[PDB]
Amino acid sequence: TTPLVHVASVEKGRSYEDFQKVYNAIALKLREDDEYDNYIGYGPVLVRLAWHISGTWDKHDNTGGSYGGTYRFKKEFNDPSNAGLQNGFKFLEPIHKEFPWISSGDLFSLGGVTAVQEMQGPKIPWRCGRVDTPEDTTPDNGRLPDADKDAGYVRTFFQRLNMNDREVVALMGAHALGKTHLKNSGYEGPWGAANNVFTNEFYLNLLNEDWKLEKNDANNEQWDSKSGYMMLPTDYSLIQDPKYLSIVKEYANDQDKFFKDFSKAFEKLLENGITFPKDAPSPFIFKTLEEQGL
Amino acid sequence: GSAKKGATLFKTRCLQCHTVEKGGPHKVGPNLHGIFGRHSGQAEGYSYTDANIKKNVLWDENNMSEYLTNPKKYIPGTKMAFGGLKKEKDRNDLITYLKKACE
Ligand code: HEC
Ligand code: HEM
Repeated sequence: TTPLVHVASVEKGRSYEDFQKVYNAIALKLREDDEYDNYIGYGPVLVRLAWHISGTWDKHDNTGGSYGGTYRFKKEFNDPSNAGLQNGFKFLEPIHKEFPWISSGDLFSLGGVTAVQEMQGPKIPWRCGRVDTPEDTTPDNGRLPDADKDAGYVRTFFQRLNMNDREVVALMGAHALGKTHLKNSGYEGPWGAANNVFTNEFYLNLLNEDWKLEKNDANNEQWDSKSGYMMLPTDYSLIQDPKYLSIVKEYANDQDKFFKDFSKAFEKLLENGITFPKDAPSPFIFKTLEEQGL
Repeated sequence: GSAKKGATLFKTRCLQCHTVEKGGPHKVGPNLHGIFGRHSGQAEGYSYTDANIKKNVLWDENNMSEYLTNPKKYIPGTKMAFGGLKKEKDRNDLITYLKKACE
């Protein structure tokens, strides 16, 4: 029968401008509720939501993926590796009421694109057309990664999303943003110092800090640097794999490059599993609040 | 502005990288004690990007506020990883706090 086919369908006569408006709403609100999480803002959490809703994809049968906006069903919503994202869901329900035409899938991803651009990351082309799908399309819990693993679980977990080594190392640089919260996941601390602005700190920290493995209070082990940062097993594993390590060095050295691979990957991540007819509009590049005088 | 507010803004947005107490230890960022009245790039035994040194501006509540709005626009090449405070109150509230904390 072959896998399922998910054709992107533009929302009835909407266009860039209709979508630049959604961005602006999201963008502004990130400017407005800036107290969240000790002033980190809603940035990190929205980029994490973007990733989780997309990370359920399975290229073998094409199930999961951003398409269906199924994170909105309890099954998915309640997946334990999804702890803490309710905070991201709430932040956009308002905006959803404002624009009830956009699908759930189009909102969760546009949101991560806004947060990256709004935190000064690179521009991320984006496309619309995700369509909402019945409660039955909800992926079972468990398609998302474990933190407590090594380079090899990582390399393989990612072949399921169809990503290579360079794409996996680039994606991980997103670990420059936010931190881990012990109540959410058993780990605690930030990867770096600028938790809300997008740079390549992730990679300089990985290689310039002095990491020591230790146990947190949740009783898990993590790598702590004297400077107050932490690295999860899966992050550290990036410098123990000879092959991951040369991409990590590239990136610590050249932000533009990182910036270019990340954008290519992040978008590839968000569009996985979706077929765009040859008549759909070219991907959009949205303007920031800065670029609009704000 | 309010210096109780500025205080939480500083604890929330600057503290991860900077101390204000005297003798205070540099972190990612320099110890900010006696910032105001000094030239940019002078803290001792802290390594600054040449960019922070070569801009040499006296830190007065005014050039300081332009800086916080957008650290990379102000001192391109700076390595301080901050997006900036887009809100005047915030800027007021913080500076005022700093004014007082970095005496
Ligand atoms: C890291 C994530 C930081 C955050 C968040 C904040 N600061 Fe920062 N600061 C940081 C660095 C690494 C540096 C030096 C940069 C360089 O290019 O060398 C700075 C520098 C400053 C300065 C200038 C110091 C001087 O000229 O001697 C000031 C006045 C300053 N930082 C203040 C400041 C405030 C008020 C912050 C939050 C609102 C803030 N910093 C965040 C590292 C980091
Ligand atoms: C091996 C794969 C990965 C693992 C095991 C993993 C694990 C984690 C964990 C355990 C946390 C902290 C959760 C919390 O306490 O809230 C986290 C946070 C986060 N993750 Fe990852 N991650 C992976 C890949 C990614 C990717 C590919 C991206 C993005 C493009 C991403 C983006 C983020 C961000 C932005 C945060 C911070 C969220 C916040 O501040 O609330 N992660 N990750």
